[PDB]
Amino acid sequence: MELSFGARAELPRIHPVASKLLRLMQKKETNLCLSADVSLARELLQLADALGPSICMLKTHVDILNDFTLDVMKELITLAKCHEFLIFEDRKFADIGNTVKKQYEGGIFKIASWADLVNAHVVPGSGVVKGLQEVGLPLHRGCLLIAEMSSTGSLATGDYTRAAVRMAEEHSEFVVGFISGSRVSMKPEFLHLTPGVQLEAQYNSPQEVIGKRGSDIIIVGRGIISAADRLEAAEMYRKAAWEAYLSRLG
Amino acid sequence: MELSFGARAELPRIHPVASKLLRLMQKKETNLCLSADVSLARELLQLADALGPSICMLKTHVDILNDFTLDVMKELITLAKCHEFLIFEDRKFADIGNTVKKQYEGGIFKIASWADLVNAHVVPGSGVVKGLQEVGLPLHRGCLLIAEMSSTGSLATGDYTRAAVRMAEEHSEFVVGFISGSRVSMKPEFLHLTPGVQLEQYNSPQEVIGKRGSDIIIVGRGIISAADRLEAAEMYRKAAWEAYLSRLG
Ligand SMILES: Nc1ccn([C@@H]2O[C@H](COP(=O)(O)O)[C@@H](O)[C@H]2O)c(=O)n1
Ligand SMILES: Nc1ccn([C@@H]2O[C@H](COP(=O)(O)O)[C@@H](O)[C@H]2O)c(=O)n1
Repeated sequence: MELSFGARAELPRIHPVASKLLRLMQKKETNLCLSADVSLARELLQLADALGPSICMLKTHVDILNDFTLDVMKELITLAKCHEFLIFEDRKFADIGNTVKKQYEGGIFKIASWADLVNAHVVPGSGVVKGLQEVGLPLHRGCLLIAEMSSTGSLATGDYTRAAVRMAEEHSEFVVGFISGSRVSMKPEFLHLTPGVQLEAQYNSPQEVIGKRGSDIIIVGRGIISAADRLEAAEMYRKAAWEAYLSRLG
Repeated sequence: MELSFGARAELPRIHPVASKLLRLMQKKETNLCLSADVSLARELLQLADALGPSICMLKTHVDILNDFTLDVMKELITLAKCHEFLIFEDRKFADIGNTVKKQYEGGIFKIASWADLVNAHVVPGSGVVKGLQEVGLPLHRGCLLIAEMSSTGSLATGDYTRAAVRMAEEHSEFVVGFISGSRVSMKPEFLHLTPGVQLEQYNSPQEVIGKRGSDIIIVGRGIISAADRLEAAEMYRKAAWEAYLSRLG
């Protein structure tokens, strides 16, 4: 029952952020999330500008930017709007209660003011999502739950993954999908994003990740960022990921 | 076979940061960590100065400080040195590889430059600690592993906790203890810090330290939301300390 990204964006219970994301994916023929693992704002903004047309999402780590300012994120928003991609702050929230709300809304970074998407760990319980949602729902933001992990020694068991899915379903007004290695929910309203993606050779190809394992979006860092021609690199990954998606439809 | 903090500070295999902490705990008669959950630097520094003598450790969330600058952390270090407490940045690191290293060492906060201790989740595997250690070892820092959650719906099963302990042992050069609700390791070189503490899921200091074997209580609102924060801090210090004395025998 595979539906296109475009049709999934029209589902009755789709979250507005997921619908926005699915629509630009279909329009631009990209299911590539760029992991912009850089330490200087100038390089972040030049990557966002040049690769913006190739990507559906730019994943940031604002807490490694040596020259972070809110004006930097203002300029990033302008690029996200112009090129049509979402901003995903890969903050991996894990606290609960009023702390996690302030970590999302306040402090120096004011993440919720500029990030369309954030992610959260589910190990402490739904308290992480609940705290974030007290901020994010008012702001029409979305959250991704880290449901699986392939790093060596990961402790996310089958039960851990099931709990993450159930948490997503109970908080579907804020949770819009998962970080995982494969499809973990059969509900088409949720997005699946997968890191550990390589064309060349523990990582897997887009065909494996998007085609066989049913994920929606590939997260790619060094395979693009460390290349000389980052644009051609992004395009290689975009074409691979998109053609894996198309072959899944039939 | 229950040892004093002072005796544990001298154990052959003790980490230098743990030894420093255990020594000042014994000296000052405190096993209280203040959770300084405040959003302005003025309140942070006024609490650190006033409660410094009563605490072994000040737990910070630098990323909720609306007026963070490095000069604020310079003032905090000055107070930590003067009153003799460690700074524990409760960052709950969870990323791996070069990203965690930059999150610990770099960015705006430069955590490793001022935090004696940080904590880390173990769910992604040992990559979190390995990455932190590449920064933290050179800087003589220490790390705490979150071995038990203590929150509703926690997913940390028995096997998860055991894995956290095994990971701490394999990384004893950098990992100095655990965040947990009770003693998770019988090795006295490791420290146990327990959150969720109130005199009245909260547990009492006498339950946490006396019966559950933990070393340090982490207390936020029980102190910070009281009118007289200094008297509240002294109440928690004496409860936790007397609980620790009662188990030595
Ligand atoms: N097995 C993996 C591999 C990469 N990643 C993440 O994917 C992003 C991109 O990593 P690369 O530079 O390896 O492509 C990083 O945030 C990295 O931590 C992951 O979470 N799990
Ligand atoms: N049951 C609890 C209670 C508090 N805590 C921790 O204690 C801090 C808040 O403490 P207070 O409830 O004392 O204000 C947070 O860092 C939180 O993570 C916990 O981990 N589990």
